[PDB]
Amino acid sequence: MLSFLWDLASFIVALGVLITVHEFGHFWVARRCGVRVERFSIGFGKALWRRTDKLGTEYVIALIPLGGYVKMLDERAEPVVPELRHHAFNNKSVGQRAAIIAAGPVANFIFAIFAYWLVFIIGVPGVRPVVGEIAANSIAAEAQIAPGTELKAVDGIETPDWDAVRLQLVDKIGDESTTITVAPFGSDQRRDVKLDLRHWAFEPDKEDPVSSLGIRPRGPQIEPVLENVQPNSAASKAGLQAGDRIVKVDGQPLTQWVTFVMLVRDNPGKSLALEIERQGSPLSLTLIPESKPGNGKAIGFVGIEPKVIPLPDEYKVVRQYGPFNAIVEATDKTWQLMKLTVSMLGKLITGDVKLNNLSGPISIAKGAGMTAELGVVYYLPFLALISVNLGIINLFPLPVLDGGHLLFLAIEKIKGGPVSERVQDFCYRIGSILLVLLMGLALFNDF
Ligand SMILES: CNC(=O)[C@H](Cc1ccccc1)NC(=O)[C@H](CC(C)C)[C@H](CSc1cccs1)C(=O)NO
Ligand SMILES: [Zn+2]
Ligand SMILES: [Zn+2]
Repeated sequence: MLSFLWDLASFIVALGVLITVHEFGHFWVARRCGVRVERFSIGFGKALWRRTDKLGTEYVIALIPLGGYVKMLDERAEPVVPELRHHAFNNKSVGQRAAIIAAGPVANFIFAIFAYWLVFIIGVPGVRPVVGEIAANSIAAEAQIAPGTELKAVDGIETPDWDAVRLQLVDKIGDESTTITVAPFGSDQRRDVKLDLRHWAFEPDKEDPVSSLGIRPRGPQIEPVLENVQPNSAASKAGLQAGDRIVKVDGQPLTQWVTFVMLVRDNPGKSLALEIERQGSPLSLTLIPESKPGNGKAIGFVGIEPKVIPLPDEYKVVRQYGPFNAIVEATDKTWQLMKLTVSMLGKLITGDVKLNNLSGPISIAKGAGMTAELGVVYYLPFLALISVNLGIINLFPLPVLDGGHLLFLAIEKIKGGPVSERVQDFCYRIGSILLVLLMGLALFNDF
């Protein structure tokens, strides 16, 4: 309960913000062009929050947060006073109406710029792309890549952190090989290696592209030391205190923490003989894991948070700039994201990216919950990414979207007159049908 509520709240706030910024771009550019905005609907369905401005503009918050619109003044929808005729949308030039229509996606892009600028002003952390472990017989193992190597670039594009590395790796789906400029950590002697991607197969929704290459990044190391023990837990009833060191679990010494994790998760109820050390004194204990609700089966909990040692700050990057520099870098980052979304849609259409791994609203909500839990410096880039996505999928040439408006408007500009009398209407309805079908298919592949 306490988790799903946070997820839904973060999802609703993210939606609200993005809808508001798109419709605000629409409304601002429209009002500046000289037309009169009537309704500023943020959401679909029955309205809940209606307010009226002095200029007659009605701001409306509805209940279905999966969209929104801006109702313009048009002679093709209501009878207009002879003086308000030039305040109508249809009585404007093709260029003005095209700008008013394109304002929305441009508003989303500008919101992404602003989010990344605010993040750069406040600063976003990051880890250097340094390999810690290499899985044998993998993509990177066969390319003469040794542990302790700092990735410098992917196909020439700079990769200062693991995030940019994954961002460039996902852009190589469908390719048979890729080129990575690497260097040992410390020495700036660059070297171009080539990863073979012919038999490469991974789901971007389920698999980390770094691990898909058999690469583990160097991160904070978990050590078999108890940081704190929650009260009224299995470890608390087992006699474990803060600062204890798990040495032996069921006869064999404890080498990794994932071993203890799997032993607690796959063995609920059954005892575990723990030989530990407390203040240099060896002790024996019997840990009986509980059985809290899990996914797929019954998982076991003990209430132990291990002690993690963060990797040295040598593998840390601070990405904060000054105001003007932050503006420049945010523009560059959002342009990169736009080009990457273009290439990703191209990959999905060309036939090498399955549509079943698409971002579904429940997955979007879980990601929003996780990000909002992580803080603001993570929630803002998430909002910027989803804003770029929304702005770029609405500029898609389809009758009901802003892009279809721009398309029919350009055809009117060339032809000298609106495309269709009612020949459009049968596409106006079919586009809404296709949008509802796409929404349903996206919701179903998420489930
Ligand atoms: C989550 N909904 C969307 O992303 C749809 C397009 C879509 C539908 C289904 C699947 C994928 C994309 N876009 C919009 O709702 C735009 C609103 C922005 C702020 C998101 C909106 C589209 S117009 C209208 C459609 C129905 C009544 S009014 C717009 O352009 N206002 O200026
Ligand atoms: Zn006037
Ligand atoms: Zn729009």
